[PDB]
Amino acid sequence: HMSICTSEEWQGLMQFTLPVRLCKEIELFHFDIGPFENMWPGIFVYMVHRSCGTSCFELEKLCRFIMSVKKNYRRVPYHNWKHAVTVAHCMYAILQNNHTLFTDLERKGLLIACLCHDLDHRGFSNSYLQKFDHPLAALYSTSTMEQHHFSQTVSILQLEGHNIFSTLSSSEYEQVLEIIRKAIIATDLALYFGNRKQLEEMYQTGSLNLNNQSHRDRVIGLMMTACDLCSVTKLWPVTKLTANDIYAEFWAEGDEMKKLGIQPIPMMDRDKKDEVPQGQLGFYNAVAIPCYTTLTQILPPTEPLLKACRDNLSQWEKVIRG
Ligand SMILES: O=C1c2cccc3cccc(c23)C(=O)N1CCc1n[nH]c(=S)n1-c1ccccc1
Ligand SMILES: [Mg+2]
Ligand SMILES: [Zn+2]
Repeated sequence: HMSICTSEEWQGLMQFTLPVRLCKEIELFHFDIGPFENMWPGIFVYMVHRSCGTSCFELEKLCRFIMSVKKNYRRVPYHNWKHAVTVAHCMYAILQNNHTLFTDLERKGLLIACLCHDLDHRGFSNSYLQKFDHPLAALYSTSTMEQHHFSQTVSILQLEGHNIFSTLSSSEYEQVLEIIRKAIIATDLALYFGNRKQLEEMYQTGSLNLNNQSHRDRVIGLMMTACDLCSVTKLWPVTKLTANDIYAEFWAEGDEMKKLGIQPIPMMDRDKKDEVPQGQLGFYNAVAIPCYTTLTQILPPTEPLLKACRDNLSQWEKVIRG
């Protein structure tokens, strides 16, 4: 039950070359992929080749994976193909600015994870699936969709000529799958709040340590959160357009709850558009600012994400003042 990409799709990606005026600007954290839709698969190829190397994966296998991943994202307002690449980009930028801090296997795994991290998203949250006993909620009682997103990733790997990790040893093959499983489960915001508070307490008391494996998972978790909300780190007008995509997805989920007769949460209620500014202002103070605050403390090169998130909070404060 997986959509296989066509032969022309992946062939055309192999022959794609990134224009030189973009080479410079893909390295910048604030980079917006939005205006280059046709170039997204090739932008993921480029980022892989720059981070891990031109001989990292077999180009033929890699272009099948990417284009099959694209075909298994749905046409929903926010959690879609665009989002996957935007998240992969933010990781690339982070990884590029802290390169030798991570392994080849970790660099390999996290970009692959970011591209697959919302595979086959239906536009619905964990709470919606659990409340109306959806089959996927019966299968995965906690972090529902995220487990499915890992399970979808593993299925693409298992397709014919798609397994980019084939050439790793069976030991490294199961290492990088645990990196991918862990990184994709971390994208559930329900986990972020636990993760961040720990890292701050670890940081402030001086006990945070990167050769400590338990801590690598927590730092990778925060990076995966940092990337998943990177729409709040782009230039003001871009961040405002991505916000509309998000609410459109929340409001469709609202409509489904109103059909069954249940008042949704304000964030998912299209009649409470007035409060949205107070909703963003809250999200930045309670989630986003604290996220990049702790990320920049661990990885000082990731500061531009904190700066852009603050600059957008200012804009959200000006919105409320009229
Ligand atoms: O839920 C998300 C959200 C989830 C996942 C990725 C996101 C990326 C960017 C912005 C948002 C999100 C975002 O803005 N909101 C919440 C915004 C919001 N609108 N109304 C209320 S209330 N809130 C809110 C949610 C959490 C904390 C504070 C406010
Ligand atoms: Mg998700
Ligand atoms: Zn996501």
